[PDB]
Amino acid sequence: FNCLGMSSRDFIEGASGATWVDLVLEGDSCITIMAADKPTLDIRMMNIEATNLALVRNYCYAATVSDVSTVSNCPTTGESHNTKRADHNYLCKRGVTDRGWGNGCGLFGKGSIDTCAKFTCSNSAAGRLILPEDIKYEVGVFVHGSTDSTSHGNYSTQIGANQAVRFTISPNAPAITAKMGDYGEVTVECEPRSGLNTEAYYVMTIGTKHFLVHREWFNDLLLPWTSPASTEWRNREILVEFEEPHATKQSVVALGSQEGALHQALAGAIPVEFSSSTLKLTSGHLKCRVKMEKLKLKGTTYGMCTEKFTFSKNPADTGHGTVVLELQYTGSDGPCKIPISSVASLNDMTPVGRMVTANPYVASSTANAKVLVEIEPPFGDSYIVVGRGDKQINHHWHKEGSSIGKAFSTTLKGAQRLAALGDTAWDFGSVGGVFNSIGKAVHQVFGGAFRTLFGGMSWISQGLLGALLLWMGVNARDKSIALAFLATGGVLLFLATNVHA
Amino acid sequence: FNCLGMSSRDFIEGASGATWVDLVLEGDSCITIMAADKPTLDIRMMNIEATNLALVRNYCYAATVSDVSTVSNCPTTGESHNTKRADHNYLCKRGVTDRGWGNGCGLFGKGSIDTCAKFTCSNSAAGRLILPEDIKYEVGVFVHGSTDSTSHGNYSTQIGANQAVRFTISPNAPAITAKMGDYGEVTVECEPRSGLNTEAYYVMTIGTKHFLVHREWFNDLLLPWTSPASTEWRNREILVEFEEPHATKQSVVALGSQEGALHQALAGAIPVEFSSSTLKLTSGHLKCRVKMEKLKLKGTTYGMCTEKFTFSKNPADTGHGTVVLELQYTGSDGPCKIPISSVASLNDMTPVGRMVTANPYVASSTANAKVLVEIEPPFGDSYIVVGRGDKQINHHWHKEGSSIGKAFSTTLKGAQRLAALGDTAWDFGSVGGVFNSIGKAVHQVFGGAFRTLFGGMSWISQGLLGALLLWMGVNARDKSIALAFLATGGVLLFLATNVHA
Amino acid sequence: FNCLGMSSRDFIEGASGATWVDLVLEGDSCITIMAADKPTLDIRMMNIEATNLALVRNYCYAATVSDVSTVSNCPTTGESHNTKRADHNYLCKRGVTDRGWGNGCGLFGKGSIDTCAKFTCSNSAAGRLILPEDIKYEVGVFVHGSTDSTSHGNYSTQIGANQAVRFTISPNAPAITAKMGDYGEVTVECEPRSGLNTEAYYVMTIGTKHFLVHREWFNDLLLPWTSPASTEWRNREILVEFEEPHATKQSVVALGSQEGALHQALAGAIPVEFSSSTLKLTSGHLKCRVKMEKLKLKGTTYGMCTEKFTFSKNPADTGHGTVVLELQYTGSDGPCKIPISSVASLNDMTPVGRMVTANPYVASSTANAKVLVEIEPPFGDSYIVVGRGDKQINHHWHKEGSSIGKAFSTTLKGAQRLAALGDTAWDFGSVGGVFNSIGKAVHQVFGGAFRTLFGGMSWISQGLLGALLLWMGVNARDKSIALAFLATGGVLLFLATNVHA
Amino acid sequence: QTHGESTLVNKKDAWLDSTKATRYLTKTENWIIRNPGYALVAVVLGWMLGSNTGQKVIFTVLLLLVAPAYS
Amino acid sequence: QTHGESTLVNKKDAWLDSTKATRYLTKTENWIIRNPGYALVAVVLGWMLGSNTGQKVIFTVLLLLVAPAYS
Amino acid sequence: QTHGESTLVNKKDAWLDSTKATRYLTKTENWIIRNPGYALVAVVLGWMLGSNTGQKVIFTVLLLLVAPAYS
Ligand SMILES: *[C@@H]1O[C@H](CO)[C@@H](O)[C@H](O)[C@H]1NC(C)=O
Ligand SMILES: *[C@@H]1O[C@H](CO)[C@@H](O)[C@H](O)[C@H]1NC(C)=O
Ligand SMILES: *[C@@H]1O[C@H](CO)[C@@H](O)[C@H](O)[C@H]1NC(C)=O
Repeated sequence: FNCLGMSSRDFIEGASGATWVDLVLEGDSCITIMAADKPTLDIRMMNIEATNLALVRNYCYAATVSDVSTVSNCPTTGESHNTKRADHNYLCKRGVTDRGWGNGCGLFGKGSIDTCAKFTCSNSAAGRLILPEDIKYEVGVFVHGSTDSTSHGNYSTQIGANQAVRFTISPNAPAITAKMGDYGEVTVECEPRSGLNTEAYYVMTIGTKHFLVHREWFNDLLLPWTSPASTEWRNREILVEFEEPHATKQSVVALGSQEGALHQALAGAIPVEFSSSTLKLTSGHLKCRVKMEKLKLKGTTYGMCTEKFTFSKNPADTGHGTVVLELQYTGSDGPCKIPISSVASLNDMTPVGRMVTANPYVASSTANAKVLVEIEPPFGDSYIVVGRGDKQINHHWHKEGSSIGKAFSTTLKGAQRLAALGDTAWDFGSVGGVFNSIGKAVHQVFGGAFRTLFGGMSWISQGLLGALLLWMGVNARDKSIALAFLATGGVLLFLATNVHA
Repeated sequence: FNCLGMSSRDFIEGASGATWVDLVLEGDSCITIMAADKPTLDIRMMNIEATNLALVRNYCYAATVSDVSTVSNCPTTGESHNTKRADHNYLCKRGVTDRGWGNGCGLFGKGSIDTCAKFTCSNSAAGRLILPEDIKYEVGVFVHGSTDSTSHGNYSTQIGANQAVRFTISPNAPAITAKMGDYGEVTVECEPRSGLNTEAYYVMTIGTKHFLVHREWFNDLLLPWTSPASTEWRNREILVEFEEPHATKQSVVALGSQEGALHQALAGAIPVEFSSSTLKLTSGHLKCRVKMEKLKLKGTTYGMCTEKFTFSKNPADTGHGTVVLELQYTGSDGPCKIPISSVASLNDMTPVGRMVTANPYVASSTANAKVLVEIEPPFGDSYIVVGRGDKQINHHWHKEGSSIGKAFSTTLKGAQRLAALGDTAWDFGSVGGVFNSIGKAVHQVFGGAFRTLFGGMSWISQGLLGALLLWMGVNARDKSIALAFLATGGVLLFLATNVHA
Repeated sequence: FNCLGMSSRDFIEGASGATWVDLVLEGDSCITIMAADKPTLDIRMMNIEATNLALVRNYCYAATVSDVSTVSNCPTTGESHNTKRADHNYLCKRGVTDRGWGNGCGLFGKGSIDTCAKFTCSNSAAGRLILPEDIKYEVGVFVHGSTDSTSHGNYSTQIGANQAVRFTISPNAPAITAKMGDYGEVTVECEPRSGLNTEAYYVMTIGTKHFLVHREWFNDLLLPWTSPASTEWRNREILVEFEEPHATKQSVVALGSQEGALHQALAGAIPVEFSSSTLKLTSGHLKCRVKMEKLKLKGTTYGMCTEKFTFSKNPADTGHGTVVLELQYTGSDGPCKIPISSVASLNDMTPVGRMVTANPYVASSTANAKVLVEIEPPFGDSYIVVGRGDKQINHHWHKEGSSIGKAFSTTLKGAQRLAALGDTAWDFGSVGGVFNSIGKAVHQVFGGAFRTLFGGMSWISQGLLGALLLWMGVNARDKSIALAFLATGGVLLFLATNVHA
Repeated sequence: QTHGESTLVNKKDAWLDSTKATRYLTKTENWIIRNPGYALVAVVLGWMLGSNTGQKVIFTVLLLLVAPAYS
Repeated sequence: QTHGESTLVNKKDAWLDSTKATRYLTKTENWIIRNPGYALVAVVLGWMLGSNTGQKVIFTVLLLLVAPAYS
Repeated sequence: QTHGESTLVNKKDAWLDSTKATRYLTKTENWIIRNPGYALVAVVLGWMLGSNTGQKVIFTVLLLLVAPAYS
């Protein structure tokens, strides 16, 4: 959908020869495509929705113990067996006491003892598994045309203008052709099944809060767990402890609710929203290959507007190097093209900054029509000239940063994307694939070993291992092993710092 | 009280010509004192009682959060500075959220947001300290007279017969002398305040359960704590989580509880009984000195009996090397002393085995009377002979043990006692001398350094460090350094294995 | 009782200066005590009788499964947890099967299944523990006198003649004196508690046959075993086999009765007699110390016989070097002493061979009486001369063998006794000498390590180890290790060949 | 933070005595089972910078203990 | 056992992100402050065993990290 | 698991006295008869595995005993 007010924004240039573009389209991020002649596209994945989740295990984090009975025997006879052990829901643990003539036994030594405790679980942290055949990515596609600032985001008005259409990408419908009134039709051939790895994530519910935990972590919890639709609990001796072996009566006390321990254990879990068996989370990615073959700019171009232009909202930087401004057209000339450009100086009127909005025009024929325009001025001092002649609204603008700084920032963002996506990052912004295919293959080969050797290790441990590798490689003898150790240590340090810890 | 049926029992023999003997008097470890001619004395510290405790902190394991309100500011327009920050009992945290024209702001960027939440704590885990003056011990002393096995452990019949009394030791009453029927007056002059150090222990009340935790551990807890009788919670952001910075809204959630985390954190805490502000713990130790100058025998005037002794209860082994048997006197000759002794064989009948119950005597003049007798047979086969002539009754006993095995077991028990008690262990069963004082001084000067170096180290860490020290010492070139490292590693390994984990 | 026609009968000659000797009283191995002047008596313990046994573990060997039901779960759905698992006596085991579209599941793969079968035990082998106090050895003492051959074996006649008497030796009365009509009193000082190591033996009952098995073996069996007075079985999966995992149903069949397997497993188990909870085994040894201080002669007042003696039955050898003959008296001169001796030659008439039945006589005054006389002639030709003059009746005996052969035979017998007893064999015939004491001490020291190092090896494994030790010793370099290995290997095969297998 | 073994003499058991041999090892063993591929990394790191064989073993075991219990 | 950083690509924060830099270090620092006497022990053990200065520093820091986080 | 010879002094015969010389040999002899081809393997391995002549014989007999009685 619209990229306005999005923290993460990336721009992909569209080659004239290339007809299709491959992009990750990661969640909570907006990808804007700036083609040469075709109108600019910006696609944002809203959320991932799943349905019909099935239980796997029901961990208990709060136990109740009552009705304690104790049976003891003389030291010589075997271990005592309490009559309540036959009944289930009774946690029974044997033990040993000391018996004497005062206690009633005929011999001294380590007498046996057995106790029972009615075990009842109040609430359980049920876990659920997401089937890959149920996830439904929701993807929005937008074309920058004539949009009001208040309407730039209202889906009803945009779909009324046939500019923005939301479609749900599912394994049963991996390809959707988005139809637009005049810009043509844009087709996406996204692959939903490979996007979210539903085979390595559960949905753990702790009361009202829901999470998204890993396969291995949820199966290694040290809590009394039961199979779905099963009354009998397993491993009940964790929440229940026996204080001291007492021959007359042993006291059984249950530990407090482990709800806080679970929340502290969910350090890296991704909270989700669960309601009416409808999962709705936003994190994740879907590798889409957007085909811009049928996407065309409008053939008809209107004449330049002649009436005075007023800034409804002054030009404000979005932080991505693009300037968003809103123009209110005082006159009523019907559809006309706004004469807006970004120039280095008033001497030379040749535009220097590419326009994100494709041919901004005043679609409405009514007076005081508002049109939102986005520009990408060049670095340094610049002028945003709106209109021409005696009515031009000259507005100075200074854009911080330089080309080298932008290059370094883009390299850092690409490195972060590669670290946060693995091999799929080589498929971002790829049109040819002549060199990205071998790059993707070698990245898969390296990543398999990297996840095998290191896997789920904390950032501090990764940083320490990287520092150790650097220290032992700077003193290494052979150049090849030294270079390999230096590269591995650099990767570990980058991953440790990428967490921003 | 009676050492019968006790997990740990200690036998010490008083030195001839020594009026007093010093003993550490471990909790739940009944100690038996045998002298050359004084009646057998067994002393057991039943429990420790403390009253009028004072609070130190109030940690919170359960918190309730409501009245969540937030204020947001435009990007680059300063922080929100919510008005509730000065309002107490309101937890506020400042975050950054992206703001755009869609959210109603004028500019674009990370606009600061401050969310304040009403922090109300439902349940507090109050901690208390023990006043050194209010802690009073409870020591029970017993003299091994003649009592029935059924009445041997019953206190009412013993206090009626003046064979056992309960007296309390307090800082202002260190020396208490207890009078008995005819055995004399046993003087117990001990230092109560120097026995258990209350300057390093706290009483923590988590709901209903109570514990005795360290002062250093209790002050390092990461929980919202307040001073007693105050509602100002400090460091209270641990139990409250701010979900996600959203425009003009930020829902906050608190962790459900922390009882489970606390109970799991109290690994080695010592549970105690707390009721009506009257602490009652059965553990601890109390360095004690008992003066037996006024202790004297009873019934030495009576001669030997002239009737048949029948074993009403078959002899049983206590497991500490002493046999316990019950004798029934068939005749009616009034008070008389039983001529029972342990001999190596029937042909020699030379008394070789010491007798714990010194000078047994039939108390009542009834025709049928039952007397409990405890003996310490020598290693190997032995006979328990009662009298001479055709009226004697013999019993065979074959205790399983050896002199070398006894020495090894005694050395192991002494090492465990030294590890558990520390410096005060050198005063156990010591009547004085230069050896004990020098040993105690050396043990103190080494244990201070040992505790400073290894204060909170776990058994596993201690074992690993001991193994590393041994492996370093075996490779050490210097003899003295190698010997020191070997000794330190051996001590660490023994201490780790003493935990038996 | 009497020892006529009994194998493993070891004669013992007491020292003339001493009056008491120590015996071992093997199981069904009588020992005859030959004193210098006192009448010769033989004591043989008949059986070890115990009572009041207590259950320890009730093993099962006859399973019976029924009511088999199964529950199948689809893949990626969870475990099955058959509802009958809540009830006890229902063995359940979870398995994995193959699921498909035809099986009714949605997504096919590796499903889950569990099966519940009602496990009931029909026949249970119950083990019992023998209390050390309850065992009461039965010892019979017989004094050789005028006994007819027919009446020699009859116990009622000996009671009437007041020669033999049965007394029970128990730990409650280890020393018991025997009553004789005219031979005085015999006092024995046996040690029953140390005789049979009842701590390491059980009484296993399999059907109607009872066996005395080791402690370690009985606790290491692999069968469904339950604690005494406990309905809940434990480790039930041994006797139940789940054959075919099928989604529709799973076949559960119980294995056959393990009664034969136990009998095949009881290789060296000692069968015993059980009736009314009274164990009765004839094996075992009871160390004793028999005192003949009050043992005196009978018949010395009688004069010599006048009539002629006719051999009622021909003399017969015993196999231990002694001769048993029966003499018939023709006249009637009242109680008279039989003149009978063994002479090397008839020209000397000097008794050379001692007589086992000391002081033979004819108690009855009937005209014809039968008297059994047992002699111990020397090696070679010997003449049994009765009377003198014309009434002398002669008989020739040839004791085949030699002194050296008898020396080797008794050395081998002593070696077998040492192997079958251990240290108690050094108490056989000892009078408390220093040599025997140090021998027993060193034997205990060596045997502790010998049993610890070689605990439960079979006879063939012992032989193989001994052969390997011999081969290594004969090729060893150092003399000490060579001789040690030679001695150990010799002991090993002596033990291996002792069982005669 | 765990309380640890109390310095007071207590012949009986503490609040948690059954888990005395598991509290310090369950996390390490579960982490080692979780990602067993790290085991060879410690071995090769010890063999690389280890001057002595005993030193190599010490470094390997120290790394295998540091990695599960982070810091 | 903590969940750790998720393998999913999350632009937002996880359940606990403020304590991301403290959950792995507060326990170690609190243990070190509790008994600072151990600090010299690890230092001397590393210094007297390492054949090189870098090796000695590595061993010192490795032991000082092993001690707080048991196993 | 067989019970083995009892430590109690017994001049009588045990439960299975006849089979005392066969329980430990019948299985081995049946196996070696049923599988005569292993004998050459055992002797070859014994000859190769040792240098001394006696060591070779010991190896051969030990392997020939091991094979029928697994583990
Ligand atoms: C979009 O515009 C329509 C018509 O003005 C209005 O009803 C609707 O509420 C707007 N959308 C939102 C989210 O307010
Ligand atoms: C102790 O003795 C008194 C009187 O003999 C009796 O009432 C009481 O029940 C006894 N208590 C115990 C515990 O035996
Ligand atoms: C033994 O003597 C009794 C007389 O008490 C007699 O009845 C019996 O037949 C005799 N023989 C045997 C073998 O018991």
